Amino acid sequence: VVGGLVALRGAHPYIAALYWGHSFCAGSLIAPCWVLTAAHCLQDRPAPEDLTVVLGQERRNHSCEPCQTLAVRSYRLHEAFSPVSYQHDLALLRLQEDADGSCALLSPYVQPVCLPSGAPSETTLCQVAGWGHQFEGAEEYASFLQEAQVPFLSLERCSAPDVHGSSILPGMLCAGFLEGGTDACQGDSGGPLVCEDRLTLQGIISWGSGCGDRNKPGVYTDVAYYLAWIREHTVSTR
Ligand SMILES: *[C@@H]1O[C@H](CO)[C@@H](O[C@@H]2O[C@H](CO)[C@@H](O[C@H]3O[C@H](CO)[C@@H](O)[C@H](O)[C@@H]3O)[C@H](O)[C@H]2NC(C)=O)[C@H](O)[C@H]1NC(C)=O
Repeated sequence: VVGGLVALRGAHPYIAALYWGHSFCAGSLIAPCWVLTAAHCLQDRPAPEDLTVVLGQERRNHSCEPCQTLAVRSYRLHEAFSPVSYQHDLALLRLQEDADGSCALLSPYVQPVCLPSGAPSETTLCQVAGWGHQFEGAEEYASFLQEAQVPFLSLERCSAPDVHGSSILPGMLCAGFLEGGTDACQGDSGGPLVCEDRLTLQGIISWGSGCGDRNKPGVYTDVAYYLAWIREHTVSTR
């Protein structure tokens, strides 16, 4: 996150850290057993046994008193996810219940975030959070989680020829300052864009041109657009 701030412990208790191989992504816990992220993150289609999800984590790849480490049962990328257009950039993970029957154990550090209903949030208080780059082409991802306030943007305004033009396709959503300076960056993807009335996951950190460049707001998967997709993909192993 560029132009952001170190967050308090538990500031974003719905953020998920995804680790596999020599790879990393973020995600958003939407229910005790369910995590939402970007499709591009898991492009490489790792076997689900290879994934580790860490909940309630303050620092990238650090153990912590309230950290929770779960396996993954199964997961699904959106069938139509395009790595040309970046359209339909989301994926849904079903976590693995521990030997008692529980997935995420709710705590002050580990908490799902409601989905929207898309009935729709012009210029509310919206925060983005992540462990990604603190500036474009930084050398390492952040250690402590970062947060930034970032305003929603109209499609009209975002699709303007000198902003993002016709790159912005249905299922996408812009959020950022046209003047630049604050934004998501590489390493923030899968992670939450959250807005308030009530706290709801409006966006999934997806793509962008640079990080917080003038007339280049971050693009996000429009969660509300995919509510049906999400419902109909809640099948799981037993
Ligand atoms: C930091 O990133 C690491 C990836 O580089 C990640 O390593 C993973 O950690 C878990 C242990 O929690 C391992 O899981 C399995 O290990 C043995 C079986 O061999 C079992 O006893 C365990 O129950 C479990 O099934 C993963 O194998 C390991 N993955 C890799 C790729 O090495 C860490 O979890 C990350 N740590 C934090 C705190 O974020």
